[PDB]
Formats: sequence, C-alpha cells, structure tokens
Amino acid sequence: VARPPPIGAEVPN
Amino acid sequence: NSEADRQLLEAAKAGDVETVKKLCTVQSVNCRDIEGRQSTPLHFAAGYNRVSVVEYLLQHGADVHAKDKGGLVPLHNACSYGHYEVAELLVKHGAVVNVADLWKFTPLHEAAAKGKYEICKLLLQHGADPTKKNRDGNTPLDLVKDGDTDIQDLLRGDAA
Repeated sequence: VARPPPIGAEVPN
Repeated sequence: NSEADRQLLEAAKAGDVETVKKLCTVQSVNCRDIEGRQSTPLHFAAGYNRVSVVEYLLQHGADVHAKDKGGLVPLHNACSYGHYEVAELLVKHGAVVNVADLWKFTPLHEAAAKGKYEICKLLLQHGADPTKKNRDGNTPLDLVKDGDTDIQDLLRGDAA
C-alpha cells in the first residue's frame, strides 16, 4: 500500500 | 458526519474563521472527516495554510496529536506544503516533531522530501532527528534531492 500525498496544497499566506 | 461537522470541516479547509467560530464546540472541534481520511478540522487548516483558523482551533481545544487514517498528524500536513507559521504554531502548542506515520515518515522526512528548507530548519531547532529511518530504510537526509545542497547541509549538521 502506497503512501498518499498528505492533505493540503501550496496555498500562499 | 453530522451536517454540522461537515460544515465545520469545510469552514476549516476554507479558512473561514467566522464560520469556525459559529460551529466549534467541545463536541465538534476534533470531529473526523469520515468521507476523506478521518482528518480533523486542524488537519485541514494546517495543510491548506489557514493560519487564523489554526490559531482559533488551537485556542479552543484542537488536538495537535490527532492521527488521520495514514497516521499523519497536522504537523505532517503543514510541513509537506511548507507552511512555516502553521508549523511554528503547532510546535508551540506541543506538537511532537519526531512522531511517525504508518510508513514511519516523520514531519522531517516530509519537509526533506518536499524540499522545504525553513521547515527543516524549524524542526531541527526543536530536536527533530535527521537519522530516523522510515519503512523503506530511508532517513530524512536520504530523502533530500540531489540539488538541495542547502537542506543536505542542514540535515547533515557539520560541526559549527
């Protein structure tokens, strides 16, 4: 079972 | 989830502090997103750089130690996407920097693999261990890409 990318995004401050 | 829990989670994802204030209770502050990965509102606020919501949540009972379905804590999420202020806030509220997920990745494995220099620096300053091996036998230093010689320098910790 592969590790998925964590939840989130490169949202600017 | 209850409709109210769904509303709170979306508000957290969006950084909607006013809505978070309306819905946030003892009962809901640490609710889990059943339709996703059992993320808490704090997981979402952390991953999407919702700084004002992270502040509010942390002051109103949010659990920095909550693990999602993959074993990730909100610090993993902040570190993956380079959210420095969020990471700093979580650590101030007692986040443990060496905690590992189901694949034995710590937030430092994550920041290293994602090439986040300031996050790596913050974690190391708080005692993160650059020598911890994940399930693949890799340390955070192992996961640093070839051209990120600054992050390598950081994790290698040459005498200084």
